[PDB]
Amino acid sequence: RDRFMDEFFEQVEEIRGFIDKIAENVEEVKRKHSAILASPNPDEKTKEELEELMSDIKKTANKVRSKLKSIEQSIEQEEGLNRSSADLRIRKTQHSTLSRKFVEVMSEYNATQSDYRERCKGRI
Repeated sequence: RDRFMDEFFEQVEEIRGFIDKIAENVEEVKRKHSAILASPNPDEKTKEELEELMSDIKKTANKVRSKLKSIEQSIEQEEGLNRSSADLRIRKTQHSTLSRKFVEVMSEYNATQSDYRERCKGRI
């Protein structure tokens, strides 16, 4: 039927949710960074929580990267047919859109980490 595509859109919403979870973790990382920097004697528990957040981000990102690569490989396999279709184009659009959102969140995270490392170094 249209099982392949209806299942594809469900996979799109899954990836979107993951990207949104990364975004949410990135904001919490920013909060922990501030708390650690504003504290006269930082709490080890807080540092541990920051570590788990970073770990969670890295893990969810690999899931996103992996699912997006899979979608792209599928698109290219289809293109090896030297032919196009409405579904192929729909999939190509969702892949570039999800990719854009993913790149934006990871870029924000990398900038947040670089900034924190700079402040920790410039410190004590």
